[PDB]
Amino acid sequence: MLMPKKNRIAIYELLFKEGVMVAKKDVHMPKHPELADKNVPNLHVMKAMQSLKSRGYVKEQFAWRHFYWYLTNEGIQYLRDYLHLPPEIVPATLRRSR
Amino acid sequence: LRITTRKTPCGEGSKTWDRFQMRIHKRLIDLHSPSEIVKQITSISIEPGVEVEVTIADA
Amino acid sequence: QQLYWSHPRKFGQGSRSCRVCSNRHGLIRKYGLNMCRQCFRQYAKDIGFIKLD
Amino acid sequence: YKIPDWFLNRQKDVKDGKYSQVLANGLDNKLREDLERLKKIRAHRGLRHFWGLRVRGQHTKTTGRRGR
Amino acid sequence: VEQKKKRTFRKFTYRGVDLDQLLDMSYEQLMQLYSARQRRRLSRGLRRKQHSLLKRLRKAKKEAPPMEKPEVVKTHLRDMIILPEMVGSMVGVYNGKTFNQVEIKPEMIGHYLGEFSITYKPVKHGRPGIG
Amino acid sequence: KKSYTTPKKNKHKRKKVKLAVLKYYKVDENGKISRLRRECPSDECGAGVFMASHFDRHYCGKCCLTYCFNK
Amino acid sequence: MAVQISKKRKFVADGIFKAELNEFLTRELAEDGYSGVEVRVTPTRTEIIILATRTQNVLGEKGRRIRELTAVVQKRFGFPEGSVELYAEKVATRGLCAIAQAESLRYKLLGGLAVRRACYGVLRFIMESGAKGCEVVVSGKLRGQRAKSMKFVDGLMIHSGD
RNA sequence: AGCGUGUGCCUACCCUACGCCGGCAGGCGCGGGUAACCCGUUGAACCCCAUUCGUGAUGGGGAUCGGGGAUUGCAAUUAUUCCCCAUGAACGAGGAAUUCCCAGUAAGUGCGGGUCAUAAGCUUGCGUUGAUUAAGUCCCUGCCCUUUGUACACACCGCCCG
RNA sequence: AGGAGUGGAGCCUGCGGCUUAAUUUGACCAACACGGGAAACCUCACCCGGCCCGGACACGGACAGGAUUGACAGAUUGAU
Repeated sequence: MLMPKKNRIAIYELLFKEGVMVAKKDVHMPKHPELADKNVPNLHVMKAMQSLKSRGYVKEQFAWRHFYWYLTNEGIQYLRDYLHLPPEIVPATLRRSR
Repeated sequence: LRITTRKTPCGEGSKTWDRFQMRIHKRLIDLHSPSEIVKQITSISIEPGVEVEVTIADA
Repeated sequence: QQLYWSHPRKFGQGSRSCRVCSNRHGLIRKYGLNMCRQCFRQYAKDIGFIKLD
Repeated sequence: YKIPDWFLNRQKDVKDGKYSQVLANGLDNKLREDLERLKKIRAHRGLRHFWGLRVRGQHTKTTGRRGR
Repeated sequence: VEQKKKRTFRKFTYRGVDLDQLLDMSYEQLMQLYSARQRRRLSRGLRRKQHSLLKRLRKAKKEAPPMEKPEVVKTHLRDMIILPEMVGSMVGVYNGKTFNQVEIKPEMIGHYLGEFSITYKPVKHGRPGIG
Repeated sequence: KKSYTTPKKNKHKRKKVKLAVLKYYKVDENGKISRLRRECPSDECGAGVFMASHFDRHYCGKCCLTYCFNK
Repeated sequence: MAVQISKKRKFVADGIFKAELNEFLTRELAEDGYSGVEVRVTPTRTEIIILATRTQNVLGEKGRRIRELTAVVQKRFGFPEGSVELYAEKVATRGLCAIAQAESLRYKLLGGLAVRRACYGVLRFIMESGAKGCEVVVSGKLRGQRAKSMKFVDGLMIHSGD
């Protein structure tokens, strides 16, 4: 650690549910409000997404002191097997935009 | 709203400034009638980006 | 690891930060700025202002 | 004669234990003691006094001249 | 300490009371003796881990041989009111690099530690340069 | 700005000695389990962990600011 | 859910939302022929009209990209859930859209192509589409490690007054 | 008298009426203000009216410096700021030089905003009182146009001789 | 043609020089109360001490009597 094994899940599961993450650039955040609820007292979101990004599986924008991580197809496959989920579930979104 | 600030980043050269201004406008029309037909007709028939605030009572 | 990482910042020029990247030096507060004077100029066209005088 | 304590020169001189009012030739004698005291302990004060430099927070870079 | 007539005897008792009374007083009675800036530091503060200093002073003072002063307790803290209980100890006070040691007198009470250790060379000159 | 000048000490992190593991449970006959020192009594402790046999000091390592007996 | 900020501060906070978005989008939709936005709050709903020339690449297959963008704004500015509603728009007459014309020239150049022939090609399009005149500048290096400037101008221009 | 400004903002914070206590700094109890709504009919200074001082480095000037009291802060020492008593210097219209200004203008005089946890001799705006002198010229300094001369074009800060 | 000043005096502040363990630094009509720069800490770039990794990712090694993590007290330490 680098970070606990609980706090990994709570980021990787939350990303899978919205299909997108966002956060701010700070190192004095006390519990990280604004989801992941009160169990990330440090970097952890930024630090775990960066390692994930190194191995592809996500894209990253940055604009006016705010990250924006966009999950991709390759990471959906990874996260699906990594978290032992059904062979066809995406709860992030799935409908045609009109 | 006035903002009077430097025109030069990293001040050098002849000392210059720049006046910016924003002008807001307020005006209000007082009606006395049933609150239904007001709140019906008010929120519709507005083309531009102009704000409206309805009040229950003031007088 | 450590038992400290921080010390009181509650007022002064270090407990507020401006929105360039967390830049400073260029003390700013005005009418709810939190916005850097160099970039304020670049947002003269953008909305908040149009120059008229 | 009921002139208030705050209206005096000295309130609790220091190490004498009372409110006092000091007049002409005793003033100088009292004054010279407090100088001597602050070099006795040798605080920052007495050193600045003995060197002939400003006691209070003041710049001496452009202030003074006697010299030039 | 080797002085006389600076806090007891003929000539000088510390604002009408000897050192001996001060040591038995609480801070409460002591601060009401006129020295305005002191009173802020006590009434607001009330020990923000000055604990580390004040135990070492009493401790070292105790264990040290009679008619001999202790070694030193060192500080980077240049701020703390000199007090009657502190007297007789020897304290080194950090400047920017150097721990200038000082003996504490009963005549220094009320002052800070940092007034008795300087942090610059007094100055010499010079010979004006070129430009 | 300029490059670091030589030290004459620096050492980072201790290697946290490579002790032999679990001899904390003693077996002399079965099914009996001969426990040594008491297992930790707090509600937040699970009481499956041992307390330190550290005599003249008696301390739960699961705790990290509290519960230090010494006799 | 209250109260509510001063009327002076009401306009400043709107301006900050209008501006931040307009640079957020420009760093993602650059290749899709971005050209601006036009925001509108409407009764119990937000509209964010995302103007770009080619709505095709903005939409994506099964509307994935538009879904990403709506979910972002829903978390970032802390909007009440489901209030945000995006819409797209295609502009007609693309040579009066300076912002898009400049950012198209960028990818033509960064694609690896000569400067003179590129500047001419963009020029006649913005002239053809309708325009009194037009201008292009390219300031920086080329053919060595001292900088220069290259102006390409046709038609009318103004520089002074309101 | 005027331009403004004010808590619900950044992360801990506003502007203040009124009552009470204190010489003062200040403390304390209550109430309003999202503001043509409350502070604020902004009951400001110079100015105006009546006493006192008397040509005296004077009661002009307030530098230096001792002691004491408050406020901000996690912390005030090399004095954060503010207040009270005491101390009472240079300075009595300023060389060679030099800056700026043409009508509500110069000058005198106060106020708001900016930075701000505490704090303007600064800067940016605003009111109030309000002159003398000019209605010109190329003398100096400099600039625009033509003509002329040039060994100059790194352009007279140039170039070049013994 | 004139009006009010500056240069003179005391004080504030910026700049040079000198000093210093450090006295951080840009700028020389078109620099010099200028860098919103009125610095207690913060700011902070400087100087002197102490701690931390927030060295991704890849490959190899280590490795479930185990890779590894943290800590009371005592000593040490400005320091809990």
